[PDB]
Amino acid sequence: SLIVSTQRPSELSPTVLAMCSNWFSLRLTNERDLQALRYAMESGNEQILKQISGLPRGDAVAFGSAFNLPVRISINQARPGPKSSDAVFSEEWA
Amino acid sequence: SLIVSTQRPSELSPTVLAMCSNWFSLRLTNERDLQALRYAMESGNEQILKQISGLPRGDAVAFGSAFNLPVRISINQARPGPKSSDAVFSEEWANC
Repeated sequence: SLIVSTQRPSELSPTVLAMCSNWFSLRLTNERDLQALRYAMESGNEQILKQISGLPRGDAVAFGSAFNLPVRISINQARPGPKSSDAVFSEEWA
Repeated sequence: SLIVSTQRPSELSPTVLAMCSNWFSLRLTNERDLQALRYAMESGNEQILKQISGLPRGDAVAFGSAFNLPVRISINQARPGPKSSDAVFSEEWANC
């Protein structure tokens, strides 16, 4: 199998990009990215691709062989949540 | 008698499609896969391509020389059936 987590699908070949079973997707910003993914879409419709641009954090769109019809899911809370972050920079100058 | 096959007919000559009679197609969801089908056929019918994008499981659309007019077919199961299924991963991960 393959798992590609890209930043700019607008510069990807749709043929290689569109050979998976079921997908997940949070916010995707660039309009060209959405257009390329739309051209690289093999199981879905164009009505749900128009609301990926403004999905808030924690709200995902799922569609595939395990779902009868596409759904907009609000994923549950993070326990334990992410903790990794950069160091506080106030200490460096004093 | 030939069989030309293309699920992406945009990158092919419409003369391949306009000089042929019979076709078979189940549900197919893609907007750019119908340009050759849109152009090749002569004037007289264009509204019958909308429903090819919502056919339920087991339904198919067939049209060609063998049929007087396009018709929607519900195909019966073949007995004995094809292969059972692919691999099941429930048994492999039952080790937990």
